[PDB]
Amino acid sequence: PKVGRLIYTAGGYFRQSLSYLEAYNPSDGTWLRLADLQVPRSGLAGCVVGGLLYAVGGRNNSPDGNTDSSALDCYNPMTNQWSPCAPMSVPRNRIGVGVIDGHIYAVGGSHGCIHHNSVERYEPERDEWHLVAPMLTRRIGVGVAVLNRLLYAVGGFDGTNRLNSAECYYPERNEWRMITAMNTIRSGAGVCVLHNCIYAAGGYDGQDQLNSVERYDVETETWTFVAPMKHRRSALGITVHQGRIYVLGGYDGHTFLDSVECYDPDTDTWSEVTRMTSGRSGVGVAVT
Repeated sequence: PKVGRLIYTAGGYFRQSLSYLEAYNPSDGTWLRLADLQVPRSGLAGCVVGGLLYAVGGRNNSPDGNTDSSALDCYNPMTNQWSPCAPMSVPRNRIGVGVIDGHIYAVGGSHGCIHHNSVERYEPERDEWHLVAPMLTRRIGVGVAVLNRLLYAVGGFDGTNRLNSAECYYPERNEWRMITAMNTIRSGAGVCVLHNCIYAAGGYDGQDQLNSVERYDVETETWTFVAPMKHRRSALGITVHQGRIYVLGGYDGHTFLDSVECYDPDTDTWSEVTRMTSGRSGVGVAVT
């Protein structure tokens, strides 16, 4: 059943880090502006747990300085209010996040020149972070998705090398394992899950911004290309709404995009469905 869920986009970057929170309704094509983040943020990740939107990590980059963020803030759509939560152990710009069993996992990212392999877990009921097992690889500009209580960390930059590698976290055992590498090197890709596949859309391969899209089928253990996006983009937002993938904004090597594209796996096609109210990259996105 279609019940009126919306795509939320928080923060982002255009000329400086942004404070915007806006919601898109794919049913009628409208955008609604909501309460601003208290502190501007770009390079953050968004997620939803128990009806609440969380904005995790990122950075505030502007003429008033460049500072990485360890912040966790939570937005309640029912009250249109933001609330601070406990901060992470370390700042994490260009972080990846995923949710397992009602907990938020914060993965990788950077603090100054430090490229984290560390991972930590937030428990909303206790408003507490706890360190878990680190990744095998340091990854900033990493993408994360969860399928059947396993968490995948995909691509990124380790401080020296830009990565086509990916790895999987097994939460009950608290361990990481490398999986099949992607066909393409990608930092700053959009990573999500749809059906039995983990998608990696766009990103930066060290030369160009990418419009290619590939997916890892967790059963057959292959990465296969699907149809490419209309626009090359890195530092895009990505999410899934009613069985389709949406990509929001990003940087194409020239412009900070307002384009939103939508992927239908049944026809293997992308279409432009709307424009954001202003172009931006480095947003956190989620659906509730």
